Amino acid sequence: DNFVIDKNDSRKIDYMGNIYSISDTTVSDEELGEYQDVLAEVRVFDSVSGKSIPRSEWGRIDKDGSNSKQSRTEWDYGEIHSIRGKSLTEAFAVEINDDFKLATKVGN
Repeated sequence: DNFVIDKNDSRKIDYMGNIYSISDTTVSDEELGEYQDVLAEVRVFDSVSGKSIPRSEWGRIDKDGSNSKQSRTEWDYGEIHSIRGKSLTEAFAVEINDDFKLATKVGN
């Protein structure tokens, strides 16, 4: 219908009621197709599991909590583009941190 980031996961996309997650795959222009949709939001999560962090923690981490086993990731919602020889329903490309990354359907 329209690309929506999962309310529970800043690393997932809720599109057509289907669920697509982004690992880390650099998508070159030769594999990239054409422009699909434009984004304009940013989120922060702990990449270990994908736990979204609130905007109140985006600056004030913790002063004693020892985040030594918590690895935040700040992903900027970049525009979406298609992939040559692949449907959006299986896999597509998303501009993440100015780098187009491959997202693949997942069931969670």
